[PDB]
Amino acid sequence: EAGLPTVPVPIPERDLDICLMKQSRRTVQRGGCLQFQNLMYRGEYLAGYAGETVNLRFDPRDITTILVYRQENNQEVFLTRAHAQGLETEQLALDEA
Amino acid sequence: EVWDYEQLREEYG
Amino acid sequence: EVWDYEQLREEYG
Amino acid sequence: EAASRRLRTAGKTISNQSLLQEVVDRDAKERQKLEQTVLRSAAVDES
Amino acid sequence: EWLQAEIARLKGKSIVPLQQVKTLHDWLDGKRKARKSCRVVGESRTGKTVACDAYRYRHKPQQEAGRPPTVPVVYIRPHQKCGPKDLFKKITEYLKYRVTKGTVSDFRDRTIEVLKGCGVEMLIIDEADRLKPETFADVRDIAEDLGIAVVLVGTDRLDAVIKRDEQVLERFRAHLRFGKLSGEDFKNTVEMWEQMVLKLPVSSNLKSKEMLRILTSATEGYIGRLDEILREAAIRSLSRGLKKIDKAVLQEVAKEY
Amino acid sequence: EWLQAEIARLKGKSIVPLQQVKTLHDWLDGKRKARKSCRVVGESRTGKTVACDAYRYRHKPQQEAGRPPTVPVVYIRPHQKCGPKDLFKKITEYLKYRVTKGTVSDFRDRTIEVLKGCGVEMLIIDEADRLKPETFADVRDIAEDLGIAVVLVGTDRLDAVIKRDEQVLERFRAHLRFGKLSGEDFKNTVEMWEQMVLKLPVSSNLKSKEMLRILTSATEGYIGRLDEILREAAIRSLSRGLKKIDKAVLQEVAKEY
DNA sequence: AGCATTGCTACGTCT
Ligand SMILES: Nc1ncnc2c1ncn2[C@@H]1O[C@H](COP(=O)(O)OP(=O)(O)OP(=O)(O)O)[C@@H](O)[C@H]1O
Ligand SMILES: Nc1ncnc2c1ncn2[C@@H]1O[C@H](COP(=O)(O)OP(=O)(O)OP(=O)(O)O)[C@@H](O)[C@H]1O
Ligand SMILES: [Mg+2]
Ligand SMILES: [Mg+2]
Repeated sequence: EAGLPTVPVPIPERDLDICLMKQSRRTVQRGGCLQFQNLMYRGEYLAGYAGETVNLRFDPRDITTILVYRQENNQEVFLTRAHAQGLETEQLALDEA
Repeated sequence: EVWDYEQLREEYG
Repeated sequence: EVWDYEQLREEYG
Repeated sequence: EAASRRLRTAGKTISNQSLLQEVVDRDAKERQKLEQTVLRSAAVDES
Repeated sequence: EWLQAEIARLKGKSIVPLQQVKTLHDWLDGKRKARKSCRVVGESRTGKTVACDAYRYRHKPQQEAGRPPTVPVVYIRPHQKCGPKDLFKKITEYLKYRVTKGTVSDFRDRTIEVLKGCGVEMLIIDEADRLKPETFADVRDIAEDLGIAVVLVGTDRLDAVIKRDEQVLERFRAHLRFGKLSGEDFKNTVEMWEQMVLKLPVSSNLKSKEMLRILTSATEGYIGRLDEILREAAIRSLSRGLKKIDKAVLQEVAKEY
Repeated sequence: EWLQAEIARLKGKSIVPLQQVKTLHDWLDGKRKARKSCRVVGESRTGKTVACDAYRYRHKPQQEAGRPPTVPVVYIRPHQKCGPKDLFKKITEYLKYRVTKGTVSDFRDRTIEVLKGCGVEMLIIDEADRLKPETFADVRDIAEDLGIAVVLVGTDRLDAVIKRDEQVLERFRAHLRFGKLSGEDFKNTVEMWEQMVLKLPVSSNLKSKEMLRILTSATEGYIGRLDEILREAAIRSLSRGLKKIDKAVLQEVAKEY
């Protein structure tokens, strides 16, 4: 407490849970839909885009949903959150899938 | 449309 | 109340 | 033994010829192969 | 009295035109057209029997005056350890013939005689895994000598039985797999049950995502679980004076599995 | 003399209306309405068989003039390694028919004939684990060809037999477990066995909390240990000329284990 | 047509 250079900023918990694991050099489909590790996915705003390289972030302990990212102006920018096709009544983990 | 198991027998008969 | 197997053999039997 | 365990995953009939057919192409290396081939290769000089 | 009639309705079974049933019916129409023998395989209570039963009611016998009936599809469920005379007796009795005591050869010839003339073109054998190994040779000869698409129905226990006989496996390789269902079509199927099957006076709203969760956990995608839970939940709720199925009863049922 | 008549009742068996039995009877009533096949499970001597017999008796055969009897509940216990013929024989004899000589096919057709018309609506199979693996197919055929709720009763030994056939497992999935008693329910039960069952000449006051340790250590909460202890002690007390179960007698009995 | 991405299998290599 006396040795830190100045009082650090206490970050929002959700921000580290945005610091999820990510996958890259994947592509969005030419539609409202997605894929990951033979799971198949839907996304609310993906239909505005043709098939293109995409980046995506996921909780390995809750692969029920993914956060999707785009490289706007050479910077990562949010596309949308996304879900497995029809999956809502239950939740899934990555290791068991 | 409903398809009652007894009506299938009645139709099949 | 309690019952006997031998009564039940006559009574229900 | 080991062929009989795994060959039933093919649904094959188990017989003299089918276990032979499961042996004649075992040339298709790993530790237990290394050990046994070396271990056999020691004794075969006996005459 | 209201209750006893509706309870007796719920106590009986019903049939619902699910996409799996529609898929099988088109597949069986292709096999029957081609005279292709095949097997239908899938886990218990996935609805194979109800689907095969609905297929024979859709292709009912045609009667013409003074002839034996034209019966394109014959459906049999063998008894356990069915021998050849048992099999022949099943087929001849389905075609509305009485068997006369005789040898296996006599039962065989009489069955072959009436499989012709009744114009049979598909034979569905439900739970074919009940067949003795020797009676599979008569099943194969029906498929080979006559122009009849034999359909074997069973669980993976059927696949175990036929893989033990090379000649049966190779004749019945073409197969359709029945699946358990989850998500969207499951949600539709739950909604279809409360719309078309339960018919309770007041809405149970089983479409509700939390109700779909507990049903997902208990039914585990088997249509024969989904039907039995809702029917049992209806009878309890109606008997307890409730116009509705609701979680207080539905989860008492769901915990029972 | 008095003492030999008390021994003659104390060596007998009786029925006590425990809340466990009541709970099963409400459940079996619900299954019998829905025709829901199910199972009753739980450790040995937990009271399952006595609870099933009590359900048979309260739903006894109803006579109708010149008709076969209406027998809503059939209870059977198979002999060990019960085959199909053994099953059919026990069902038909329970309905007060005589089996003739015949094939399994004759026995089956006769059993299905008398399961109809006698109006059977529940079949309880106690020691259901004694059924041969092949005869469950006939049990399953009864459950779905007729509107009969089949109740399989066994210990966890039955669940091993059931899970070896997924067609049985998926038909009898719904279950009720008889558990061991504890605490106030055990205390009330122990109180009942003094004041309803034994009805002994002088009280032992079995609400006593300390000696309840002696019972628990022998009894483990099994009713079929509890009912055994007190009859052993009472016969000894009345043989020894003791008007009560003394601690010296209870602990001596409870020490035989 | 063209590949192009997607989901496994090493063969290390390190704690
Ligand atoms: N299409 C359907 N419409 C309505 N109810 C259905 C349907 N399919 C299944 N059911 C319900 O599920 C139960 C089980 O279905 P079914 O008897 O067809 O199963 P199965 O696959 O033949 O089973 P098994 O392999 O155990 O013999 C039915 O008795 C009925 O209660
Ligand atoms: N409700 C009861 N009233 C009176 N005696 C009982 C009762 N339940 C159990 N018993 C006594 O305990 C014994 C065990 O009961 P029961 O035979 O019903 O158990 P079970 O669980 O069916 O046993 P198992 O699985 O070993 O065949 C009976 O023989 C009887 O002596
Ligand atoms: Mg079936
Ligand atoms: Mg018992």
